[PDB]
Amino acid sequence: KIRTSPTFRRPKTLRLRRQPKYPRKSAPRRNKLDHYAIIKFPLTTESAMKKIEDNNTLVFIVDVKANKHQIKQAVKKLYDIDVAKVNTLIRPDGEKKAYVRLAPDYDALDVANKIGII
Amino acid sequence: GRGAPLAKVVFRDPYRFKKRTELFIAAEGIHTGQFVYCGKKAQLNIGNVLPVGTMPEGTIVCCLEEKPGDRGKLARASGNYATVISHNPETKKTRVKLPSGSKKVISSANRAVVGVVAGGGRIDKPILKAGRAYHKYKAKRNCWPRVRGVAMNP
Amino acid sequence: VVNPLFEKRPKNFGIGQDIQPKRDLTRFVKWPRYIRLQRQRAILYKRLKVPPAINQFTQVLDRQTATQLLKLAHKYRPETKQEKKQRLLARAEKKAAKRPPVLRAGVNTVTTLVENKKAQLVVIAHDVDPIELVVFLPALCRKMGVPYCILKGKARLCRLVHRKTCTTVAFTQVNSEDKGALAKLVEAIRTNYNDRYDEIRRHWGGNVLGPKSVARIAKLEKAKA
RNA sequence: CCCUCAGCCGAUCGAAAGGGAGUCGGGUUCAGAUCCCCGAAUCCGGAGUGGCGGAGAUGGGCGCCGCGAGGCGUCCAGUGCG
RNA sequence: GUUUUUUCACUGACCCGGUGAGGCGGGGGGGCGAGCCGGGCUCUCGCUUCUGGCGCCAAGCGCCCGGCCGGCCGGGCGCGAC
Repeated sequence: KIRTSPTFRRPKTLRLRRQPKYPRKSAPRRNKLDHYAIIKFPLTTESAMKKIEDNNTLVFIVDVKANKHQIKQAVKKLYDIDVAKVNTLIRPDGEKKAYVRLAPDYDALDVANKIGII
Repeated sequence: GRGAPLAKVVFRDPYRFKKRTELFIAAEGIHTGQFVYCGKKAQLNIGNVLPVGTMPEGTIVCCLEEKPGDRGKLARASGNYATVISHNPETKKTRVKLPSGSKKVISSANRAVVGVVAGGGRIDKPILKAGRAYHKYKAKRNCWPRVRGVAMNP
Repeated sequence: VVNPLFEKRPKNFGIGQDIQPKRDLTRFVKWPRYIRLQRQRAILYKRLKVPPAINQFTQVLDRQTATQLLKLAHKYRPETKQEKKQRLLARAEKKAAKRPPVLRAGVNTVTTLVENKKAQLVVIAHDVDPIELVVFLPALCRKMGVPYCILKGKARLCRLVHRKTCTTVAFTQVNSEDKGALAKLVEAIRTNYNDRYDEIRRHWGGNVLGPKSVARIAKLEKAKA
């Protein structure tokens, strides 16, 4: 029992885990940025349809809170598709627009018809 | 902002495998690669630190402590020296003449580097140009262009 | 059998030579602010000129007698809070179908039976946290002719009862076969405390300088001889 | 968990000109490009039972079988070379 | 004794400086010089000045401590460092 330093450091006391008697909130918050909530509607513009037929990419207006990862999961789940990459820009309207390019197994123009944009 | 050169003196810690570096006020004759020896049993040549109780009368020292363990306060502007007058081995008080001419009594166990401070006689060359004065005081503080009171308003 | 590659290596731990070892620094530690407080509270109590009313609590009962006293005290305990219920189990055999001597605990209910001539021996703890609670009971017990002793540890005297601490503990009565043990206690305690009372009252404690201030005085004393 | 080990010594904020790894050429729009397209690279982070080579690292001294290679058992070295 | 009634100095409130609050004040086996005939004594030191190297996480000595099979492997504790 030898003090080799002229300093007194606070002894490392134990700190227990929480085992709470009741949960603060009754139910977990059901998620509101789901697949349908995240993809609002496709753009049907001159540009968008020109992008569809020339670059093999869809143009959606996307919920402003959403990541590229959440978009890429959503379109895959909502259209039975595969995505090369997603590129997002926030417009001067205060709404996101997500260019979802498809992997070459799927044609944008084949998918545009069945979702109902032409 | 200062006249005298400093000196980065590397000692080795007696207690752990560190190395300590202290900035000193350089005495005229300190060079790089020189050994300096600090404490009681250290010898009396220029650059060494030893208490003013353990050195003869007429020892020209500089960077002299005023209270024992305050790390040196008196005689540390460029080309200054606080010479030792006499001792009092009982009660342990040593007279020292200071750069002004004041002869103060100090507690005899307090340390000082031997020899006069480096960068001496630098108040001999004339500034000549207001620009040199500007460039001097710009390193120190906002004090230079002194407006004399008599020109100012009441 | 003696391997010639095993070699003795000396460490010269003199000034400016070798890195010093890991020795005990329990003396030069910068302690927390509370440890430093309670330590140089115990130093103040040795330097300062302490009055005999406070100081009289540092003349404490000896180890030999205190063991004999707590051996006697251990038979006349108050009942535990769980001991009380099995006495109420023993109610119904006449009800649904003469009280023993204990130690009178606390200061108020010992003070009221020192003034009343109802205490045969009064035990006081030496270490009451505010001392104003207990300062007077020496005077009371002496004046009213009650034999009293001062023990170390209110924690020890509170373990007689079934609580943490208890400042004062009195013997109001004992049984016929345990009369003799109380009799031989009061003899050696009443000769010790109650009869030395003109001596105790004029005896100032403390006023002892530090060991290196004493050792400087002793050097100055043998410097003129 | 509990044992052994730990100085920098000040939370936090402060630069779209300071510090700060790594993308460039051609084409493409009515309006955007070092960002889209085509084609060449590249920096950081990771890999679950570790995905492939190369490196460590395959000498030296023996003894039988042997036409010699070379094999078979033994006994020493090897955390790379000029 | 309890005040009153003057100079020297005491530490303990209070103040300043230092530091990662690291060796303070006594004594003591220990070492040089002081002195009586192995004996016990007052003081002085406490291990590094020839060079622009290297210096930590112990060497050595002493006592026990689980197995496996008084012979078969690695740990703790002092002095070292009063």
